[PDB]
Amino acid sequence: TNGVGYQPYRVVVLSFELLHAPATVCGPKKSTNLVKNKCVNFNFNGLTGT
Amino acid sequence: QDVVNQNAQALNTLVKQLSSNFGAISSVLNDILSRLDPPEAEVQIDRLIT
Repeated sequence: TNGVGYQPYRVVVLSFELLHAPATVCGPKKSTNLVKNKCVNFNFNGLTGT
Repeated sequence: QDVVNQNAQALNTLVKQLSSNFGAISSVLNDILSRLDPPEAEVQIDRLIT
């Protein structure tokens, strides 16, 4: 009967820290074969770089 | 030996500077680019650039 501002809200929060170690919690990015001796992009567990 | 050591020290300071946040939420461009979008990254990018 009250207003929406007075109705209860099912609330959550997603806390997560960053950049310490290869984690085990991240997205469905599909791996691929490795290749060497060609300067190429990469992304290892989150660590990017070229 | 003096001048060589001095240049070494200067360059070392210069390069080490890179790993400092200067009040930005990171110290890696590509990082912020990954975890942030222009309308909110631009400010951190500005901080770092300055």
